[PDB]
Amino acid sequence: MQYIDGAQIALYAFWLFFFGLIIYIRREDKREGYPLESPQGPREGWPAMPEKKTYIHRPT
Amino acid sequence: TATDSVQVGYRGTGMEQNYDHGDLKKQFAQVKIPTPLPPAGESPPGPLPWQNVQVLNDISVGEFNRTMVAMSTWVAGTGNCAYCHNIANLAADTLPNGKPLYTKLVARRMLQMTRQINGQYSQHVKNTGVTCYTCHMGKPLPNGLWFYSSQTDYLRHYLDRDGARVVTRDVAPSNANRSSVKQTEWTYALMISQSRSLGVNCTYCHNTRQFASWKEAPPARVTAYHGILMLRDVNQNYLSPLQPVYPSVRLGTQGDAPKAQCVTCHNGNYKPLYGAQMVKDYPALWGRADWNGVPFQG
Amino acid sequence: MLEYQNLFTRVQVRTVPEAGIEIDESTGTRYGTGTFSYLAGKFGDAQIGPIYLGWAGVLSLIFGFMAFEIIGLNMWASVGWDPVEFIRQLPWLALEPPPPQYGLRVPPLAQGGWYLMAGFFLTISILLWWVRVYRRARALNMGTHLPWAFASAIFLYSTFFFQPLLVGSWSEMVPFGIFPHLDWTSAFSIRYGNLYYNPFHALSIAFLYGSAVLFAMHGATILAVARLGGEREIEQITDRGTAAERSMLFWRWTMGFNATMESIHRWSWWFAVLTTFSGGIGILLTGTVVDNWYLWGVKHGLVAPYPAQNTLTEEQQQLLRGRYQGTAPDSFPSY
Amino acid sequence: HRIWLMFDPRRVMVAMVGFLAVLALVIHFILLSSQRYSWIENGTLSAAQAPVGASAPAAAAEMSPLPPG
Amino acid sequence: HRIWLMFDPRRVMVAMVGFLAVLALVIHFILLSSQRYSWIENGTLSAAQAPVGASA
Amino acid sequence: HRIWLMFDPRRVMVAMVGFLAVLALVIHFILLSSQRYSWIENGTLSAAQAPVGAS
Amino acid sequence: PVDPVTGQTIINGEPVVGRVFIMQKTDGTVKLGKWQAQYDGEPTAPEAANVGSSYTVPAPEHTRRMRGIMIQSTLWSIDGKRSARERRHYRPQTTGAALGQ
Amino acid sequence: MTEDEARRFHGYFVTGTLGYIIVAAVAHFLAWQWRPWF
Amino acid sequence: AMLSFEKKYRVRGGTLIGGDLFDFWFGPFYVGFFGVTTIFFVTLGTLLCVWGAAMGPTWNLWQISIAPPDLKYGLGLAPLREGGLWQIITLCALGAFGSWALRQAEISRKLGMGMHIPWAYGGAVLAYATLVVIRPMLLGAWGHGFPYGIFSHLDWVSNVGYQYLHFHYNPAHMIAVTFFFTNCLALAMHGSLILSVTNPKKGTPVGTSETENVFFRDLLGYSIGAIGIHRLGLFLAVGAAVWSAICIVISGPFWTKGWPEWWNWWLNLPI
Ligand SMILES: CCCCCCCCCCCCCC(=O)OC[C@H](COP(=O)(O)OCC(O)COP(=O)(O)OC[C@@H](COC(=O)CCCCCCCCCCCCC)OC(=O)CCCCCCCCCCCCC)OC(=O)CCCCCCCCCCCCC
Ligand SMILES: CCCCCCCCCCCCCC(=O)OC[C@H](COP(=O)(O)OCC(O)COP(=O)(O)OC[C@@H](COC(=O)CCCCCCCCCCCCC)OC(=O)CCCCCCCCCCCCC)OC(=O)CCCCCCCCCCCCC
Ligand code: BCL
Ligand code: BCL
Ligand SMILES: CC[C@H]1c2cc3[nH]c4c(c3C)C(=O)[C@H](C(=O)OC)c4c3nc(cc4[nH]c(cc(n2)[C@@H]1C)c(C(C)=O)c4C)[C@@H](C)[C@@H]3CCC(=O)OC/C=C(\C)CCC[C@H](C)CCC[C@H](C)CCCC(C)C
Ligand SMILES: CC[C@H]1c2cc3[nH]c4c(c3C)C(=O)[C@H](C(=O)OC)c4c3nc(cc4[nH]c(cc(n2)[C@@H]1C)c(C(C)=O)c4C)[C@@H](C)[C@@H]3CCC(=O)OC/C=C(\C)CCC[C@H](C)CCC[C@H](C)CCCC(C)C
Ligand SMILES: CC(C)=CCC/C(C)=C/CC/C(C)=C/CC/C(C)=C/CC/C(C)=C/CC/C(C)=C/CC/C(C)=C/CC/C(C)=C/CC1=C(C)C(=O)c2ccccc2C1=O
Ligand SMILES: CC(C)=CCC/C(C)=C\CC/C(C)=C/CC/C(C)=C\CC/C(C)=C\CC/C(C)=C\CC/C(C)=C/CC/C(C)=C/CC1=C(C)C(=O)c2ccccc2C1=O
Ligand SMILES: COC(C)(C)C/C=C/C(C)=C/C=C/C(C)=C/C=C/C(C)=C/C=C\C=C(C)\C=C\C=C(C)\C=C\C=C(C)\C=C\CC(C)(C)OC
Ligand SMILES: CCCCCCCCCCCCO[C@@H]1O[C@H](CO)[C@@H](O[C@H]2O[C@H](CO)[C@@H](O)[C@H](O)[C@H]2O)[C@H](O)[C@H]1O
Ligand SMILES: [Fe+3]
Repeated sequence: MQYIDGAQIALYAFWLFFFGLIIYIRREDKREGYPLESPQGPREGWPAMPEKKTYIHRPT
Repeated sequence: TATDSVQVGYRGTGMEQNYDHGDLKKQFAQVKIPTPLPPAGESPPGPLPWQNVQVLNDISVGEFNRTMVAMSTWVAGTGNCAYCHNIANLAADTLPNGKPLYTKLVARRMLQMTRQINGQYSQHVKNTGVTCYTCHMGKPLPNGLWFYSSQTDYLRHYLDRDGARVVTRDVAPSNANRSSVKQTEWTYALMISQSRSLGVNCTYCHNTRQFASWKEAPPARVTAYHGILMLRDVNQNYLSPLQPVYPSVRLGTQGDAPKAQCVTCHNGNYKPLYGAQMVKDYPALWGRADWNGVPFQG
Repeated sequence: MLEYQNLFTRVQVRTVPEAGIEIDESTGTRYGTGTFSYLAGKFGDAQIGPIYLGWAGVLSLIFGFMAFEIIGLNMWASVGWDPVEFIRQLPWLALEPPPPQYGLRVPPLAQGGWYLMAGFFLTISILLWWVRVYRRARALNMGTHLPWAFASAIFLYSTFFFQPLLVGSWSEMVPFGIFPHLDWTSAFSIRYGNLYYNPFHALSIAFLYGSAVLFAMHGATILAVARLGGEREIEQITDRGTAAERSMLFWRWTMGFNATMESIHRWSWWFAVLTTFSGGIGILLTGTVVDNWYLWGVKHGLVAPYPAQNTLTEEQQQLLRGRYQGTAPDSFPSY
Repeated sequence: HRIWLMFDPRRVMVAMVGFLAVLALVIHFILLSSQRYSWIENGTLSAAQAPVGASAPAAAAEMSPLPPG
Repeated sequence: HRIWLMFDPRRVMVAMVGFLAVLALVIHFILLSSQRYSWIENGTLSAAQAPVGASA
Repeated sequence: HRIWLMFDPRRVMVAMVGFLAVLALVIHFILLSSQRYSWIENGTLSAAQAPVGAS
Repeated sequence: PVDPVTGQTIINGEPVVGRVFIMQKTDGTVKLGKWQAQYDGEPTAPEAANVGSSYTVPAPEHTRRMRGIMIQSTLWSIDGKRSARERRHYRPQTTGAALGQ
Repeated sequence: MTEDEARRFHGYFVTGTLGYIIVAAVAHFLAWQWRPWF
Repeated sequence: AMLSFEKKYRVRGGTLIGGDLFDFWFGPFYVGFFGVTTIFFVTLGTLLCVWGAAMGPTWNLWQISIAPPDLKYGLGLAPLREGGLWQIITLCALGAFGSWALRQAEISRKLGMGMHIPWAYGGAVLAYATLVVIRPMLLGAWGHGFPYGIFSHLDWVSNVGYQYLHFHYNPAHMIAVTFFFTNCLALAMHGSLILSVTNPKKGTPVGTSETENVFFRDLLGYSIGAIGIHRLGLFLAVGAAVWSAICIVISGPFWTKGWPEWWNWWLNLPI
């Protein structure tokens, strides 16, 4: 329509993608040193803890 | 080194003019205005004793000689009738051998040109007109003389080109404006030349956040536009038609008459001669019936 | 007097040059054996080792050198073949795009044909170099992260071809020249109404500044824990030591949140890639969707108000209207 | 003479030569950039013909070196 | 004086020389940039001809 | 003398040659850039015809 | 309105104690509205470009070698070398038959 | 260190300072005669 | 809360100002004397910014603009409503940035790390101080600073750039732009290299430190070290800010003409 234009639509698509990306990178930021130590118990911020990741090592 | 800054826009916008103090002082000091001639306002009520005079017809006799002394000191030098006349016959348009006096013919056409500038283009030279001294500065050849070079020379904007706008007046593209980035570069070059001709920067006539806006720009921009129109008249109807009068050493490589630009009057200053007023005391050069309420005798 | 800042290395250790991990050499091979530079070894590694060359690399070199030769020879011809003027005026010389009136049709050779040839060859060599980067990555069983970051760079580069095609003229392309390509940058911003108000231009500026911020932070952090073995990030990722722990705790105590030794490189990768991706989007949107970014900003409430600096009368508004720029005069009139 | 046991004469001589050379270059270039002592161009003038800075000056009318604010 | 047992003479001497040099250069340059004491250009003027600031 | 004990003659001579060459080049170029002493263009003029700083 | 006896400002029929001033935001600024309203008070739209119907090829001596758009204001306005100025345009040409050779 | 060289250094530093100050006084008096600032 | 390994590192000592009073943690944040000072300056500056927004004609986030004073008040504290508020906010920002750097120095002195991070942040602080303190002082008015507004400071940048006709021709601006572009390129390369080694082709083991050097030697013929890439990134990122400060401080205080004309010296070389 008139107020909506392509630049605005593309900008909001980029905002959505950027927020999803920030969520993914914050998920990766908690792969080491979690869950947190608190008197109330284990703590996980948003986004929650990811699944355990293991690497591959060459045989001896 | 101290820098003299003049604020030309709203605070915080970045619209300022910077000047180096030392060179500004040296440049201002070196200007030397000729002293105004003492007025001559007691001529007798007699007819004009002039044989060949087609411009200075509405002027008295004593003020006529006053104007002649002023013209000599502004263009050729104090006294020095030999640059435009022969001493023997001041009414003669030709040399004793037979060759026409081209300097005198040019001076006549340029008396007409100065009157036209002062009268018809007040929107540029408001209350501060021009004399012969503004362009000539005591020399026969002024500054900023230009000739035909090539098609894309931006100085043609002051002769026969028209139109420099490139910015769209809409949010969306259409066929109303199809300006190229190259045309924008041409306008950029012309405006850089204008800025250097007045010794100012882009913010003197622009809020560069939108170059097309006139309401966000200082009033000088309006004045500048009139300076374009005046030039287009001067270069088209007064300087160029003088092609057949000049000797070949005066013309360009295409054999065309010299033309004027902004730096011809301004010489790198925001106002010619820093805004010196000189023509208010020389009514023969006025194009009006009054300059500042001071009436014109006639 | 001062603590060792890990800025320069005082004692270099030499050994036999490293030939390299065994890789397939059916289409290309390594050239050189590996020399050592002492000055280079002060700041980083010292080995100017062998370089691999294969199909894509050789083809990329040939096409890129052809583009470079075309550009240089046109620059040299523009000064009348004067070597002194060639060197003196080098930053001002350019290979210029075609005239605007040809649109997308092929231009004359001396008026933009060379420009299109050089651009085509440069594009082909850049794509072949992308293929070479991908193959060098996959020959060592590495992931293809570098190919897809180079792809973002190539996307921004290719918008300088696609936007002139979308607006419909090869004249809008970037000239090959040191100063003239800066001239094009300025004129592009001016023509489309203050590219500062392009939201994707602002986005890409944010990502460029953020790349500088992130690299300063990461470099300072790793240099600050290099005394603990922090520069060996692979082992700190697969076996987290005290250097990684201290790096995490510094930033957690500083700004309240932190990354890991591995995910800080994800942050860096995405900031650098987004710099060119959002910029390419912004360029593609200019002149096709939006022709005046300042007016788009006014429409979407981006522009701060200032007091009017001038007011125009009714006759002034008619008089001050100008004319859109047209063609240059092809005659020298006599008056 | 005990000052030299306090500062290494090598360091002092290096600093002294450097400072004195920089000062000489700066003074020569300040004089060369002036109007009265631009000796390469106007050094043949007599002391009476040499430029002198302006004394206490007078004012001007409707003439400003600076554009209006 | 006991101040030399409280302050290293080398440090104090170096700091004093540096501060004095910077101060002297600053004062000389301030005078050179002024109108009344621009001695390189107007040093031959007498005390009556030297410029004086206005009463503004 | 005894300066060569306090300063290495090799280092001093290299520094002196470099400084002298730079100073000579700077002086020659300053003179070449001037109006009175642009000897390549006006070197054939007599001392009465050479340009003088205006005053 | 001002009370003609006490010289007091009256607002909606009530006098005010004090010196009444009209409130305004910082330096009299007003929020912008529609983009089409940016041209209220600005000059009307510029006229259509002047485009030559036909084109005449100039002489080589009147043609620039350098095709950069901003070369006249960025370099030539500050460059004044004689040979460099000479190399700015193409040279005049003729034919062997016209030269009688 | 032995508190005697402290006295000796104090004498040397004091006489150097005094001479520097008096030479500055002569310079200021000369400048005052040439062009007074008050 | 605390990380799994955090507890053993939270000890006493390493502060520059204060003792056991300011040696605690508020949530994840460490609070010192400079943490308290940072909070004070941040709160005062932000509240004054909100007041400047309230005084202005709009609450729109993009259009809010707190402008510096007129040039006629040169180096004096202007009236609050005519640009003095901008000056007070500038003082608050200077205090807050200095406190942030000193608090970072305290934190690094407590974990046994080097002092690199505060000095790296000092480059950005120096660039800001050049923009609002050094350059306005050399030019002689506080009104030479930039306004505090998301898009109005872009307008200031545009107008200041066009004050020198063509700001691209500033040589120091060209060097700083090169530093920024090279920094972005190097950051992309380093992130890609580390990620590709620790996340290799699926099915293959995690690569070693020799793989990085071998890859970059195969591609470019030279591979900087693991420490070398971090040194280069620090140098590039900080040099970009330093050369930015140089480029802005020479425009006006030292050069007042158009920047293109500055290249006369190159065209007038005797050769
Ligand atoms: C020249 C022109 C181009 C110009 C511009 C160019 C821009 C390029 C952008 C590239 C983005 C990815 C960058 C990257 O990391 O690349 C490395 C990787 C190569 O890795 P490798 O060599 O295979 O190495 C293997 C392994 O080491 C990879 O591990 P690494 O850590 O590197 O990657 C982690 C993987 C993990 O994947 C998963 O967990 C699976 C699920 C991933 C998400 C799938 C859905 C995504 C959205 C779909 C709709 C997306 C719609 C937009 O993760 C990644 O590689 C990426 C992680 C996510 C990144 C952020 C996503 C945010 C999404 C927000 C959405 C909005 C929410 C409101 O390259 C890849 O292509 C990986 C993916 C390969 C599988 C194919 C995926 C696409 C299949 C469908 C299309 C098929 C072809 C037509
Ligand atoms: C952008 C993304 C956002 C994102 C926002 C959302 C996410 C936020 C995430 C933040 C990090 C993770 C969460 C976390 O751990 O937070 C720390 C804390 C738990 O701390 P802790 O683990 O128990 O550790 C505390 C420990 O250090 C013990 O501290 P203690 O309790 O002894 O006292 C420390 C402080 C506070 O002192 C008190 O007396 C507290 C109670 C009174 C507070 C007010 C006192 C002032 C007078 C009244 C003012 C108020 C009168 C009305 O003592 C200090 O010395 C520390 C503070 C600094 C002191 C120096 C500065 C003085 C001048 C300050 C001037 C400005 C402040 C007034 O957690 C909580 O409080 C949980 C709830 C979340 C709190 C933040 C909520 C913010 C809502 C914002 C809404 C609007 C958003 C736009
Ligand atoms: C007056 C000038 C205008 C302006 C006009 C433009 C224009 C026009 C553009 C930018 C763009 C950008 N501008 Mg700018 N910009 C201005 C003001 C600024 C300011 C500022 C402080 O004022 C900043 C920080 C920036 C910053 C930025 C960047 C974020 C962005 C470019 C990223 C980039 O180039 O990566 C560097 C990466 C690349 C160039 C990608 C291509 C690299 C290729 C692949 C390399 C090939 C090399 C080849 C093989 C080498 C050999 C060649 C030989 C000849 C053989 N702009 C003002 C408003 N700006 C761009 C953008 O994205 O805008 C949305 C853009 O096009
Ligand atoms: C018409 C306009 C001109 C122009 C005129 C100018 C002007 C004018 C300037 C620059 C400057 C710069 N220009 Mg330029 N420039 C133009 C075109 C370009 C183009 C391009 C065409 O692509 C590019 C790449 C650039 C590039 C650049 C950079 C070299 C530099 C900006 C970075 C910088 O200073 O960082 C330095 C970093 C900082 C100043 C930031 C410091 C941050 C502080 C410490 C605060 C952080 C905390 C904050 C308050 C709060 C955080 C809160 C939490 C989030 C909760 N310019 C055009 C041609 N350019 C600028 C410069 O050099 O500045 C020094 C500058 O002023
Ligand atoms: C995330 C975005 C950033 C980025 C990323 C990026 N660029 C990349 C990569 C990545 C991830 C690569 O993998 C790739 C690479 O290999 O980097 C080392 C590349 C690359 N980025 C490059 C440059 C580059 N990147 C830039 C920008 C950026 N790249 C962004 C900031 C820019 C800018 C700012 O404009 C430039 C100029 C290249 C170094 C490289 C791609 C190389 C390529 O495609 O080469 C093709 C080959 C040729 C053109 C051959 C040319 C030959 C010579 C240049 C000419 C002949 C010389 C002659 C032999 C001698 C000299 C002359 C004689 C007369 C003396
Ligand atoms: C080497 C120089 C580069 C760099 C590096 C760098 N930045 C750094 C660091 C480093 C090494 C940090 O460690 C430090 C940090 O802790 O990051 C998480 C920081 C940091 N770089 C930041 C931002 C930043 N850096 C920038 C630039 C750069 N930083 C350079 C390119 C920019 C640009 C270009 O604009 C920005 C916006 C912060 C995220 C952070 C510093 C945090 C800080 O100082 O916090 C204290 C202040 C607050 C919490 C709030 C503000 C308090 C003020 C009183 C409010 C008033 C502000 C004022 C009105 C300005 C408004 C400006 C308008 C234009 C909007
Ligand atoms: C010798 C030689 C060659 C030298 C050449 C060098 C040259 C020429 C340089 C230029 C010289 C000139 C003229 C430049 C000027 C430089 C200046 C002005 C120097 C400043 C000196 C300096 C060290 C900077 C800042 C000083 C500091 C760090 C101050 C801190 C003082 C202190 C410890 C007290 C704490 C109180 C503070 C900091 C106030 C803020 C504050 C306040 C005000 C509260 O009310 C409050 C209440 C409750 C909680 C917190 C706070 C709080 O944080
Ligand atoms: C008391 C006191 C103040 C003292 C402290 C010291 C002071 C004063 C502070 C610092 C000031 C100083 C000394 C600064 C001067 C620094 C100097 C001398 C200059 C250095 C200049 C320099 C090193 C080069 C210039 C850089 C330029 C212009 C171009 C860069 C080009 C470029 C892209 C290079 C990258 C090189 C390559 C091939 C890298 C790829 C590469 C990457 C990207 C990896 O991630 C990686 C990881 C692990 C293994 C291999 C690699 C690897 O090699
Ligand atoms: C010794 O001297 C010689 C001559 C032998 C060698 C010297 C060479 C020298 C000195 C060379 C100097 C080169 C310089 C200084 C180059 C400067 C380059 C710069 C600064 C370039 C900057 C930007 C240019 C850009 C972004 C150009 C982009 C171009 C594109 C995307 C073009 C694409 C074109 C295509 C795809 C064309 C396709 C062909 C079609 C399909 C249209 O065919 C009809
Ligand atoms: C092509 C020309 C050459 C281009 C390359 C030039 C390389 C050298 C310039 C980049 C490095 C300059 O080196 C610079 O040194 C100064 C000292 O002057 C350091 O110090 C500077 O910043 C710090 C940071 O707070 C301030 O405290 C300090 O007062 C300031 O001088 C900088 O942190 C460092 O970046
Ligand atoms: Fe790293």
